[PDB]
Parts: sequence; C-alpha cells; structure tokens
Amino acid sequence: EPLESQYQVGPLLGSGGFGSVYSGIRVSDNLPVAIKHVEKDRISDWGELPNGTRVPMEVVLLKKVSSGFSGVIRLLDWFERPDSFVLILERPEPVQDLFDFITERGALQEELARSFFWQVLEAVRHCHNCGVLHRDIKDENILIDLNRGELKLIDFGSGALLKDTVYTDFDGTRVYSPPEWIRYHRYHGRSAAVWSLGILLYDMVCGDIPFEHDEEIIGGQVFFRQRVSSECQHLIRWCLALRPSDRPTFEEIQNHPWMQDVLLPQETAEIHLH
Amino acid sequence: RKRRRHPSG
Ligand SMILES: [Cl-]
Ligand code: NA
Repeated sequence: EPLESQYQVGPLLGSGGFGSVYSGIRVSDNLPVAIKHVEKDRISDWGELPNGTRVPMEVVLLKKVSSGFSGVIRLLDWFERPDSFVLILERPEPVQDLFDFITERGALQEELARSFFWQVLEAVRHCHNCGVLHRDIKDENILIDLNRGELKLIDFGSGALLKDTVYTDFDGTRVYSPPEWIRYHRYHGRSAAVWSLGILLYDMVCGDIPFEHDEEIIGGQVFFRQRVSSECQHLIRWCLALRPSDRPTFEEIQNHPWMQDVLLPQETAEIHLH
Repeated sequence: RKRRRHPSG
C-alpha cells in the first residue's frame, strides 16, 4: 500500500515548470517507472475522479487518456501525501526527449520528421477523443523510445478538459502559443493545438522553432532557415495561419500530401534510430 | 545561433 516499499527510487531525471521527476523501478516486477512529484501549493487546477476523491487536473487528464495502448504516457498509479501528489508513470528505456534529440542531430530528414509528426498527430487525436486537451505540445514533452521508434506525449500538467467554447486561461509554453492568445488572451482548443503542431513541425524540419518573440508570433511570416520541400512548407504555413478558422483540422493535416507513405515505428527505429 | 528550452508552468 505505501509508496516507499513498493518502488525503488533512483536518480532525478529532471525538474522545472513540471516538478521533480525521478527514475524508479517497480519492485513487484522491476518495471521501469518515472516518479513525478508535484507540490500541492503549486497546483492551480483541480478536478474530481469517478472515485469522488479530489485530485489535480493532471491526474484527472492522465486517467482519461491512459485507457489502453498509445502514443501517450501511461499513469500507472498515484499517491496523495501531506503537501504533494506523487504520480507513477511509464518509463520507456532507452529513451531520449525530442528536444535533446533535435539539439544533437539538428534538422531532421523529412522522412523522419514525417514519421514523428504523424505519431504526434495520432497521440493528440487520442487525447481529443478521450476529452483531453494537452495545451503544451512541444519537443520537450515528447519522448522517443529509441528501440521501438515510438513517440510518447508527456506532461499533462498544463492541460484541460476539452471543450468547444473559448479558453481564457493558459499556462503552457508561450513560444508554442498562438497569436490569438498573444493578442487577445483567448483561443479555441483544437485550433490552438494545430498552431502548436505547426511550431513543432517547423522545429523538426529546421532544427529550432520559428519564433521567440511575441511580434514574430503575431507577424504571420515563416522564414525557412533550412532546405524544406514545398509540400512541407505548405503544411507548416497552413498550421500557422494567423486566423484560427484558416488552420487545418487534424484530418486535413493527415490527408496532406506531405503526410503520405509514413514509415511504421519499427521501420523508423531501424532506418533512423539504430 | 542559440537554441534553448522554454519553461511552461
Ligand atoms: Cl503565456
Ligand atoms: Na532507476
């Protein structure tokens, strides 16, 4: 029943605007886990479970998506302590986050960007089908299982229940945030998500994100700093349309010509990752 | 040119 006897805690994996996350192994069966600790004092969004006991939204959102197998990180278990919640998450091994991966390798070949971006699209559709809006899609919140060639979306700490009405609150990453949030402090979930996917795709094919300053975010100009195919530039530009209603749906993204003939995850590992 | 992480929170 207690947290300390049931998991062996190893080293810190990271910390920041997410918390303090340790590597661990579940003693029951030596399964690799990640043990995430969040201070109750630093949690602004709370939900309630089917159980009825009150939890941080992050927990609510992870249970809603941890249904079955996917490109979303699985919540295995959680615990309440006096001043915090501890979340036990899946840990792929070996793993690298997409931010370090792009730093190390630079601009990704399009074939590899295509397989990755496709898998991010499938994961975000999953969240949306489960009623969850992540709100912080970025390379930092994507893990790559280096052996399976599978991507996992992590860190739902800035997410919300998906709704069709307007959002007026946001605590995700500003350089992935859309221009309607910058200027008006309003967005709709899906269209904001697609903008952020546009940033992510540019990040993949160019080796860093397109915009750092507000004025660039609202300016509506995408300069390509790497050789990128016309079809890919068109997709990025569509995703980063200034008017939200001008952005593509997930379907339109996935039917885009640049998105056809995607590699399987195993093929991706074999060609690009071993 | 400088590539960096960006905190959310
Ligand atoms: Cl912001
Ligand atoms: Na460990």
